[PDB]
Amino acid sequence: SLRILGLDLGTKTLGVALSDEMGWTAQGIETIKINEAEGDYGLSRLSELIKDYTIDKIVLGFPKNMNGTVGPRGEASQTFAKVLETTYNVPVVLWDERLTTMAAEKMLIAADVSRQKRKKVIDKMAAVMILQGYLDSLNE
Amino acid sequence: SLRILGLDLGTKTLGVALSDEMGWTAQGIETIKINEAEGDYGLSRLSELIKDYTIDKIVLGFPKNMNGTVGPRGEASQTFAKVLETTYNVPVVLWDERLTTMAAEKMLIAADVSRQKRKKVIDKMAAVMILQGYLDSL
Repeated sequence: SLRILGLDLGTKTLGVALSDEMGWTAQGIETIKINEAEGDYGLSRLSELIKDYTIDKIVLGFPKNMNGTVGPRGEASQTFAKVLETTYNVPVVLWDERLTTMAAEKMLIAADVSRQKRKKVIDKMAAVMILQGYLDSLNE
Repeated sequence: SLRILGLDLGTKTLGVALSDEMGWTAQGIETIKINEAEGDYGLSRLSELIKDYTIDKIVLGFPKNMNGTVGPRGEASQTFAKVLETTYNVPVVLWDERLTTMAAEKMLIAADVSRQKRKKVIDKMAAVMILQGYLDSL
């Protein structure tokens, strides 16, 4: 079926999430290890990851601007959105509505998660959160 | 400074959240043990908890309606909103937007939190997600 891909671009990791068949929940697929310094954006693995699915849209975590101004991570993300769009010929949506990193931290502390596990999980789950927030917005 | 109260009415608990001094983020205060079968909605305890603050709006969790129809919980909250509003002379918002319940569940499952603890934490945070839902709407 058609699925929406969710992505989180980092310096060292590309987070990958996929919508379920009903477009209700976001599933984690993988955290692609990548790196800008060599120009590694994780494109080859992404392509393999999605050849079995049919993706009609890509949602990409996009850092908030500083009141109209784009920062360097946002600049790399916008360039990556162009890359994505022109590589897969699907609409690419910049998105930031999700359970926030600070809400996650608070609730993780409330669950008694140790400081190092909190960091790992918050880093691991950014693409799932971005995609779930998008899907939750769409389902409204 | 004026604050916005967030509420989660249950059958035996009343979840209480309070906005920051700044109007941007919701904070958890307590989960009031009440007893709706006895007409104990925790009004007293509530009032005591908010006598130092000056509230100008209350955000109360409301169940979405199924094609304009709501269950026993919705009847209880809809009514509860009228009581709060006329009791405190502050506008009461009925919030029926979905919360980040499933996102929280997923993040807690990734952190290896057990089923019993996830349930407790998510129940604990209802008031805060409701209030947060609203603050972000403004």
